[PDB]
Amino acid sequence: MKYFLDSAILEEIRYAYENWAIDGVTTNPRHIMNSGKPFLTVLDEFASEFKGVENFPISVEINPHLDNAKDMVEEGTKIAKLSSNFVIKIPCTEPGLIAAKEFEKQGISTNVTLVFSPSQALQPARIGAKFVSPFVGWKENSGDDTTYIQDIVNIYKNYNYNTEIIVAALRNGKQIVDAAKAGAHIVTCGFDVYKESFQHAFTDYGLNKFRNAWDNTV
Amino acid sequence: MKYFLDSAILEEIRYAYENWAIDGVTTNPRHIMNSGKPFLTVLDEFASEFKGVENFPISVEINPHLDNAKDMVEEGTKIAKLSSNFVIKIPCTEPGLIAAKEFEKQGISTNVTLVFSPSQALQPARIGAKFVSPFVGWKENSGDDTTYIQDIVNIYKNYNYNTEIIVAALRNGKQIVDAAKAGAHIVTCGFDVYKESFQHAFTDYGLNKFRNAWDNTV
Amino acid sequence: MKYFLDSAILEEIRYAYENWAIDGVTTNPRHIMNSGKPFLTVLDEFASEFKGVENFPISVEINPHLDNAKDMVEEGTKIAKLSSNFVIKIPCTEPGLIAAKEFEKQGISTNVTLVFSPSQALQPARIGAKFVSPFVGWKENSGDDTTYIQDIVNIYKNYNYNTEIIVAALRNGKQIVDAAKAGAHIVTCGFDVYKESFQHAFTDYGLNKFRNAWDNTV
Amino acid sequence: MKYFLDSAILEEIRYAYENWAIDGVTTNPRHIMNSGKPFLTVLDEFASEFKGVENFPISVEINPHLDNAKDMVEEGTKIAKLSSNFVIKIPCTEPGLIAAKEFEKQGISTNVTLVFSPSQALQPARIGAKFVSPFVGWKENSGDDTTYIQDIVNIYKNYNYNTEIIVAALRNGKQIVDAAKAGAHIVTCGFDVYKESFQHAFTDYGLNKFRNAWDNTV
Amino acid sequence: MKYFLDSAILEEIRYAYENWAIDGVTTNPRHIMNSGKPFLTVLDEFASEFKGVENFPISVEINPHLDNAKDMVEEGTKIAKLSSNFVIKIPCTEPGLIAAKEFEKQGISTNVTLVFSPSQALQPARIGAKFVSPFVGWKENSGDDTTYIQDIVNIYKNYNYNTEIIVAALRNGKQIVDAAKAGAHIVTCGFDVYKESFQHAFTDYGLNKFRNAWDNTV
Amino acid sequence: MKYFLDSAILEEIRYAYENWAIDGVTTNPRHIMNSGKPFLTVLDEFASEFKGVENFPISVEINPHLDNAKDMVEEGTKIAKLSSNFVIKIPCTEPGLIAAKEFEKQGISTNVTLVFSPSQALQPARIGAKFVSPFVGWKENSGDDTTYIQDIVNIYKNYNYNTEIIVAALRNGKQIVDAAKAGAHIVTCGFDVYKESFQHAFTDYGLNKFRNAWDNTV
Amino acid sequence: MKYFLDSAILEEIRYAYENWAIDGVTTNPRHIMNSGKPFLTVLDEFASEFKGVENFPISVEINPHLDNAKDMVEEGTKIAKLSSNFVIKIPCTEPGLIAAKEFEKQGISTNVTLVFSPSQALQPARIGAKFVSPFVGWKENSGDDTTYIQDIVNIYKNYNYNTEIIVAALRNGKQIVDAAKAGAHIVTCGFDVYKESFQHAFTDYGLNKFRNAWDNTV
Amino acid sequence: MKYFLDSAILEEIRYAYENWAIDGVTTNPRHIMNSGKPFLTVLDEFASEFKGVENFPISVEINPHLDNAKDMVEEGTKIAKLSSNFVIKIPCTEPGLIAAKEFEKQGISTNVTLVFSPSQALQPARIGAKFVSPFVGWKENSGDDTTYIQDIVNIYKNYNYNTEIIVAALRNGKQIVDAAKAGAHIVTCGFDVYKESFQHAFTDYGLNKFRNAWDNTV
Amino acid sequence: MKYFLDSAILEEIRYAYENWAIDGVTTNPRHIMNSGKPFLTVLDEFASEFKGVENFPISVEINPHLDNAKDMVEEGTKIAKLSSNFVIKIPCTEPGLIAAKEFEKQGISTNVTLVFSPSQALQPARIGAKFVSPFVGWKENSGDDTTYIQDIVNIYKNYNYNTEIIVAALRNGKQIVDAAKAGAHIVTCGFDVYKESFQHAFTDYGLNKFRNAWDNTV
Repeated sequence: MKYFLDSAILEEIRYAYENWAIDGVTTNPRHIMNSGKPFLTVLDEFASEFKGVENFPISVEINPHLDNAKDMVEEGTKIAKLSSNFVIKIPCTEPGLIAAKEFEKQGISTNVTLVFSPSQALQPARIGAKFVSPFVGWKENSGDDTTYIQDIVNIYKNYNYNTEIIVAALRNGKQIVDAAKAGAHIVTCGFDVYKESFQHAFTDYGLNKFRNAWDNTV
Repeated sequence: MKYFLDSAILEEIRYAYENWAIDGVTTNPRHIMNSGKPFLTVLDEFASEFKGVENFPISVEINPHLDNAKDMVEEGTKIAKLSSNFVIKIPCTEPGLIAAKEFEKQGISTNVTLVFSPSQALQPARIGAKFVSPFVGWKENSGDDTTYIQDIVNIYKNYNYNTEIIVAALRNGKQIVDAAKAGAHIVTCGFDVYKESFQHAFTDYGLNKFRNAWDNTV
Repeated sequence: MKYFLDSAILEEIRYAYENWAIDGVTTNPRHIMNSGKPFLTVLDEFASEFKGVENFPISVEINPHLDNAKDMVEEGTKIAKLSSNFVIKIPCTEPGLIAAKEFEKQGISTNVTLVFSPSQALQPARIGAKFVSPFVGWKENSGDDTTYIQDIVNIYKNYNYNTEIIVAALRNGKQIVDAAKAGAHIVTCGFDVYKESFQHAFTDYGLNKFRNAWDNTV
Repeated sequence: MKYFLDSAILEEIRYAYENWAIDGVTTNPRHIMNSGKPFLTVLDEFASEFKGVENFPISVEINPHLDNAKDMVEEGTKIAKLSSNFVIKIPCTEPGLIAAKEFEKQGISTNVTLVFSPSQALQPARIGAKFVSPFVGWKENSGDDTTYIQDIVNIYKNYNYNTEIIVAALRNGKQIVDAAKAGAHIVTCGFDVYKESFQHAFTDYGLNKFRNAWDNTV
Repeated sequence: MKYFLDSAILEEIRYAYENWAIDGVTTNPRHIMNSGKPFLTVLDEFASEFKGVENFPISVEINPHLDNAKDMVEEGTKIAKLSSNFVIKIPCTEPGLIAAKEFEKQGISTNVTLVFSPSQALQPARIGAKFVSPFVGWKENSGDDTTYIQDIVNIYKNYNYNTEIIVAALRNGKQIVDAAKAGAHIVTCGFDVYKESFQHAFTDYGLNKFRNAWDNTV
Repeated sequence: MKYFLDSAILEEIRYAYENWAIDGVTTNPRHIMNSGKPFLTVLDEFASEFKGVENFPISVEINPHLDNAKDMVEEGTKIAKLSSNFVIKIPCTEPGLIAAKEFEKQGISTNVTLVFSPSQALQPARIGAKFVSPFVGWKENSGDDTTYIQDIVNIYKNYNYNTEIIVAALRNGKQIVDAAKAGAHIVTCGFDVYKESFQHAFTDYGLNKFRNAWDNTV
Repeated sequence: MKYFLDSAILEEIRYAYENWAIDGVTTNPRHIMNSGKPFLTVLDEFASEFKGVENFPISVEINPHLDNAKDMVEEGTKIAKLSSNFVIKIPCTEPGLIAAKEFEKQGISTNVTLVFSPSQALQPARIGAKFVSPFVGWKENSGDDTTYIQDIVNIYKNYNYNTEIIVAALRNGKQIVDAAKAGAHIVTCGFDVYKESFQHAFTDYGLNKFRNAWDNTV
Repeated sequence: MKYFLDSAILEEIRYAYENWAIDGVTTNPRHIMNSGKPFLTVLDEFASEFKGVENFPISVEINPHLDNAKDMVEEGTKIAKLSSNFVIKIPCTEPGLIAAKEFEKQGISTNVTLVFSPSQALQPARIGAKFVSPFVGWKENSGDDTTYIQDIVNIYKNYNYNTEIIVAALRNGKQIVDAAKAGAHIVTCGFDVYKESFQHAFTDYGLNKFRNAWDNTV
Repeated sequence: MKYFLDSAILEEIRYAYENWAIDGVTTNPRHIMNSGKPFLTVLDEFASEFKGVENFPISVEINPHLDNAKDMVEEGTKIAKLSSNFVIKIPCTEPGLIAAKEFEKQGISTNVTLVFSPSQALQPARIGAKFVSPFVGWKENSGDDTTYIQDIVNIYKNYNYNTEIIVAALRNGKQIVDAAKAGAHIVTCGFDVYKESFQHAFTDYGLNKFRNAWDNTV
């Protein structure tokens, strides 16, 4: 399973890469907004930080106001020319799946994002998208279940698709264990979701019992 | 999974082929009727539109009044001589499965249509039909379930049959996700069923949140 | 099970009431639009057609542009004063569930519509809404499953709620059989969905066999 | 469970009533055809045979060529006036469910027959039909499963319907055990299906072992 | 659950009644054969042993060569006149279910035996048999499973039948636990099957551990 | 899946071979009886009809009165010398499984028939029988289920047995779909069971809709 | 659910009764051995400690060497005369179930212990034992599962038995949660099994987070 | 599946080897006791009967009183030197699994018997025992289920163990079908369990129908 | 399956290695405390006892008070230099998974212990830990289930991880059978848990029956 840091903060991207062995980084217009830095700045920093690093995908969403596939291809071609690690993130919309097919034909890796059904996930796979990001957290906040994730994993496998599934909007380590149990390729999560997922109360209860024993021993 | 456009309109066949990457086109006497054009005209246009295109099957149903396998073989041989992309569609009837066996022996690809049970689907497979079209929508309109589709997929697989299953009469993207979850080879659907299957409300709710963030960012 | 005609056409409402024993009528801004008649006209006709008829609920949606619960209560109080059979249909929105609670406190029957999750269905029940309309067809068109309907039925039953569930956006008789198998109180469907649900090919195949026998008999 | 003899032969109806305790008799235009006697004759014999017998329903199908509910009501009123044991059998068709509602309103018991889906079974229940006959054998002969029978039983029970389900077209005692396991009220079967259902090879193997023991005993 | 001793030996019937609280006794032509005593003798002893005992059913099979219901009714009426505890055991055969219906109409308790299917068990219930004995051991010896027992229990319960099910041919206490888990009313077993069913190795292993402790204690 | 015609009539064997592509023919003493022709005559006709045809097994049962394995081997050796397509059918009896082992050792193909349990099916496999015929229809007529067929298929597969399973006594196309869903190698059925299995009412309802469209089209 | 302390130490019986609200106390020859006190002494202390306490059962096992039901009845009558809270514990053995039936007939409450199967549990219920103790821990130590406990609970319930089930040999709180999920009446456990069952690491992790907050608050 | 005759009688071992193709023979101190012949005699006969026969394992249990692994190795080495077909049967006890490890290291095939849990079966596999005999009948006689057999088969398979599982204490052909459905390698049964497993009542009912037809045929 | 002795006592490690074929030894600060010997002494003895033994992993936990990954790497490098059989055991904590990644990069085998969730188990696998020890007993003592073990096994397998799972805190042989049924690589248990797992009461009951037979035999 790959662990992609869903963050636009380079202090958290640097830490997770050196200590948690993250395999990539995903960003959205909301994360770059919370960065405080301007978009092009965040990109320049990400391009230099991982200049040589190979096999480190950095998903970067194009202008969300774009409505024409041709305007999404001109904007994503420019962003993709800034670093070989950059993967253009395109919304699962009529003009975003037409633009993702043209991009993939020109050899520009694309991450069809905002997919909330297995029918919206199959077309990105039929056009050779490098990544497809099915969202979980958003649907749950509205009281909807998310075992459409297993369907996408099973469909992708049954039809031998190379598109890698990035379960997104993950909020806890139990949802990371649900994606892993399904067979999802990658899971994108914030720095704190990953930190807490590596911590249990019984590990602290157990370490106190072992610390008491060590002390009562020569 | 293959996406065959269930349409006889060449404006929708041209669009779906260039933007959605459809893998084929299926037609029935009802779709050619709604075309407005005469049958032979629709065929001439389809033959020229995809003259060179290879691996683009165009299922064309013969006279539905035909009742003798010999009259169905003389009519389907003529239609098949109009284009190498044409696949003769024959009803699953005593004289339609005798005519589909003779056709397949002469090397004319056949699509045994109007199959509504796994027992009606097995004979088309025992005679080497190129395609078998199990219908879903019709049975549902009368209050009948359609998990006989999984049976056909499982039987075809267990006995290593080459016949490709084309789930037909699909009306929504959830039925396209049911066919994909079963392992069906192809799904034939109208242009609008495919368009809506690529669209979700949460993609629009998500694009508004990302459009607000992009705006509140330098 | 109750059969509510999802139509604003009084030729279809009159027929279904006299021949199919419909138990009510649901309408939305889209059905009144397709009526061709102006809204207030459709209402006057519905009010006179069922002037005396008791226990015949006629769900009528208020202005969809309304955004304040107070503006939705002033508009729905006026519509409700036009007939005792009228049930104000309100969208499941913050200001639509505040307006549905005030309406129900004043004794005006309300039908909280556009519910697409069991969490959105529970609040309408916690405020004493007369009806809650969970939509099926829309979610399916986008490739989403709808067994959240059983959850709502089970929750409503477990907590002894009086709110009656009206499964909406039904498109076939198999979806009417799914709602009945779940235990939904009412199912709202168009005139043609109900007509086809009462017809099977095997009834026609069987009637031909019985018509041949009757003829070969004195 | 009730055992209704699906026969128009009075030698088999007389035997089954005196030895098997049949609870009723169902007939169709095909069984009266195989009787050899003319229809009105079969009816006169059935009317006299069970003149006084109470609680012995005798389902009799009206002219299968009838297409108007008014012509089906004039024909079934005449047949019903021939004996108080006669139950008018009407096909599940638009004009047959309109005629079954008028009949039930006039107090004439009706058996809505040729039902092959749970959606076609629910309307007969919504109009107060005395009996609804879901067919099994016919659908199976075409390779279709029949666990729509459990759905009808469950729906009827969930909504407290009084209509009694008569599983029809039964061909073996295992299908009688399937109907009983579902909770069907009545099962209609031919004389030979009932005879064989009461016989097992292990009963004969066991009776030979007990006959040998009896002989080797004083 | 009732425990009926499947034996014709009065040393085992006397012991099981005073120590195991057996609720009845079932016999077959094979058990009376192994008794060594002549049939009428075994009956006289059983009649005197339980002369006053009430609610102690003693199932006694009539001549297994009998083939006419009238000859089975004359033979079973004589046997039934020998003791009020005697229950005539009749094979599940055409002439044995006709004879069991006449017997039950005259108030003579009957135990329709040699039933090996749930279809053969339903008719005995439709005629008011006091007991129905579904056999298990015989079918298993030939490699057949026996979860038709649960079907009979469920059918009997669903249709509120008073007939009590006596699971017969039981050979081990696990088959007694299978009948109890199903809900069977009575289980008939040989003396040794009951003795071993009350004994476990872990009870002896446990009693040795408790005997060692008792000894190492004042 | 192989389709073996369970018939001794050469008009039906000739038709099914030329139009349905039957893969073999099974016969029993009852089918040769209904042929009207004497046994040796039926055999001579079958031997000439398929003189050269290879891979066309013709199962022929030996004298059913035979009780010694040596008398069954002398009778089946003679029948097998009449044609290379003939497969000696032997009953699953002590002397029939001893005779089937000797036959298979001499290279005479055998079809161990009348198998009604998975324990009776395993021995035929342990002796290298070419075919094992588990019967379904007979057990069902007595109210018994038949999912012992899946057990035999699973056992045969788990232990890599070459014996081919011929599900016999099939009466409908749903039982042919049950055998195919299990993984049975061959299914033997009468000519009419195969004809009806290839026909559905919805194919006729669909062909009428397509015939109306063709007519309303130039 | 009742919580019976499986202990013969009165410091732990006194604590659990005043702080955990134990509903009873079970003892075995092994627990009295580990008490250090002589048996009769432990009994005198238990008799005085709960002299007046009503509804506080104190299970006390008789001499484990006893082999005759008459010697077990003379020993258990004496022990039962020492306190009205004492319940004679008898092993599930031929002579222990004969002695438990005589005891229950004289009105002396009995706890048939060392039961390791649902067949050994049913007889104690057929003789009116006050308690039946199915052991879990012992069987598990040898690698055996224990979902025979649910069978006993279900059987007891299906046949309306008053005998109360005391799941014994419990070693952890997950086994206490398994007995409660099954529906067992009582669970007997050692003092430490109960203490740890009331403690979780996440309660300590949570109390540290709440202790930090309380401190950073006025 | 292998069929090992659980017998010490050479008339039954000779018959089963020549007619049923048994693949081996298992014996226990109880079967040699019932032989009537002295142990060493039974061994001499078995050694000569199968002197040359290869791949015919003959399991022979050593002195059951042995308590030291060294005394079990000296006794089993002597027995193993009497024939190359002999496989030393050792009980699953601390000193029997230490002796089975030493035996297997010296190349003496061992059959660790009296295994009644999957935990007792895993150690025999961890030491390279040639055979492990999990007992079924004994546990069932005490009311215990035996689906620990599937666990052993699954564990053995998951960890690629070569030890062959011999399901023992089998009493009917349904238990032979349970072992085969699990995937057990061998099943050991008495001569009569195997004979009855090859016989069904429906084979005799079917042979009577075929004998009547043969007679009514020229 | 590997059997690792969870003990720091060399009398039990020596016995289990020579008689039970243990494949390794795991220790924790609590086991070294109960050893009585000082830590460095236990290590020197373990280093000499298995000086040459290859493939015998000896898991040794570092100072439990360590809180910095750099202090855990300096302490575990020293311990690892004492023997090539030693595997540094590190707690699943932020600084323990950073230290386990550095250790594994330097070629020092690590056993990430105190893992109580499948999310805490995945990171140890993403950093190439040699072993991951998921604890069972502790969670159960607090009333928590442990089928997160199957999740870890399935995740490890789905993503082809080489990390070997050591199910720890095992207290009975049924928990050893649960780990084996899941597919866990190793199970660590105390000497007594392993001894009892190899013993069953039915083996002693069976050995008494075989000892009685041997005696009644020449």
